[PDB]
Amino acid sequence: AIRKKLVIVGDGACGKTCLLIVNSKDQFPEVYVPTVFENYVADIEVDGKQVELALWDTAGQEDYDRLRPLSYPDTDVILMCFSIDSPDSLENIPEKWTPEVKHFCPNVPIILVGNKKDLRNDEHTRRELAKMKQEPVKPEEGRDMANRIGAFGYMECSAKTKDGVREVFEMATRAALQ
Amino acid sequence: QNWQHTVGKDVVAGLTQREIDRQEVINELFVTEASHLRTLRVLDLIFYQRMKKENLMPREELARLFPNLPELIEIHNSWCEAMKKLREEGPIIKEISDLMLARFDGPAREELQQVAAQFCSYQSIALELIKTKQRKESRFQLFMQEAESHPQCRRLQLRDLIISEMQRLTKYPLLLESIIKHTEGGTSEHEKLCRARDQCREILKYVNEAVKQTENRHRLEGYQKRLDATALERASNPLAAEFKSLDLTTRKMIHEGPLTWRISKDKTLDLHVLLLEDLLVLLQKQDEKLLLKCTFSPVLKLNAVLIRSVATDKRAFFIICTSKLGPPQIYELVALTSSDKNTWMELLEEAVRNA
Repeated sequence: AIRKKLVIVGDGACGKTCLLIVNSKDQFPEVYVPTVFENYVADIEVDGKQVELALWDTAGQEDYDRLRPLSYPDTDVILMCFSIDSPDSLENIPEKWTPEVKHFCPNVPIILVGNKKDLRNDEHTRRELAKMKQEPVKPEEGRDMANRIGAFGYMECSAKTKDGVREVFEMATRAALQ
Repeated sequence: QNWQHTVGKDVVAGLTQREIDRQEVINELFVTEASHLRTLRVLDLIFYQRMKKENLMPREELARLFPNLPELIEIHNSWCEAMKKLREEGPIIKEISDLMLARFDGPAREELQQVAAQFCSYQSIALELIKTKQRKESRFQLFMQEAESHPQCRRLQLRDLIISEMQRLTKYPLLLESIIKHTEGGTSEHEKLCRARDQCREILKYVNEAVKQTENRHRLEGYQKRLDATALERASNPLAAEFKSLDLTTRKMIHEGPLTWRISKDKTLDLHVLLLEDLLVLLQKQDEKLLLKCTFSPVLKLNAVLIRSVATDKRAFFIICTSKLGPPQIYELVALTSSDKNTWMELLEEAVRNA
């Protein structure tokens, strides 16, 4: 069996847990959205290869600088998230999450994911940001960040609609195999 | 699956959306507590008890891998039984803050943080040892692949499963925050859940600090062995001679990492620097040795420096000695990135204020 390890990193409530739930289930939590995602092995196929992809959440670990690294050893691929509806989350990619991921996982492929893509055109969202002289992150901004951090690839999805979720993990699995 | 569709099938039709959402979050907490207990019992049955009874490693190494597994199990099992006791009195859970405070507040907090810290603090070290052992000892590698092939490991390895205590602890504030969200405010119930959540964060801060100091100690012990203070016992300046017997083991580490030393006329030095409580130590990595060598001192006392960010260079920063004995010495140091410079500055300034 080809066994690979994935750890998802990023700011809190940029929907890490929710992203992992829809992928592993192939469905968005309809009646109730869980807070808890346990360490879980997803079966995923790419380029003709069956892969056991171990999924690790870090939701809850954002404030504990010495509990976080515990999840890092033996990682095969890092899913670094920001939320398109929070340009704060994006500035935090170069500022917090990549120096940390590059320190504890040297040479491990990183894929950059902008979640909540379904909020680039939300009117309610647009207003809130225009308050603090901000706006939903543009595709080129996410792709430019992706080039600057030396990411394997850049991806966007919406956990709500499921759009891009499958492809997110497909990409992450190819990166793990590289 | 779901609270709605199982327990309280006839009794869901009466409640508000907020009381449903509240029942769902309580149920998820209950269910994931049973699920954590089941994982801890995998660790016990498949790994710990067999490793012990079959003598796969010395008791002393085993005690450092599973220091207190039975106490960890009971800390969760008793909380779990109390959960079961509440579920019995009716499928709609009423007040839950007492049950929370009975785990995360007062003596119950002290116990839980003690036990969780004992279990986790040394774990990263113990797992490196098990990696080495797996690689060097075929009976141990065989045992590990035999054990890990058990259906209850759910295709995960010991090193995947053993981290669940720490991961479980980080869930509690999230779960509580989510119970608070669907609790009618102005209630004592709300006020006590808020207390319990604030106490969990404190417990996590405690476990964080425990892993930190245990790892840091072990790191420093290893650096001391590699520490070479040859060129300093005779040296070139008495600004350096007192650190001929440095001993990194008597100090506490705040930070560490690679820095570039812009020392001369387009001449640099790749260093490994340790930010200790009292001292900033500059070391040269030969490959498997750490060199204390001088001209500049390699050790800077933090009480007698200032930190200045460089105007034109977003990666660099200055460390200026303020001691009248210690000539016009500015140390120019370059961080990896601008972000690296940020955190290096923030910690240097903090440490200096406290020095």
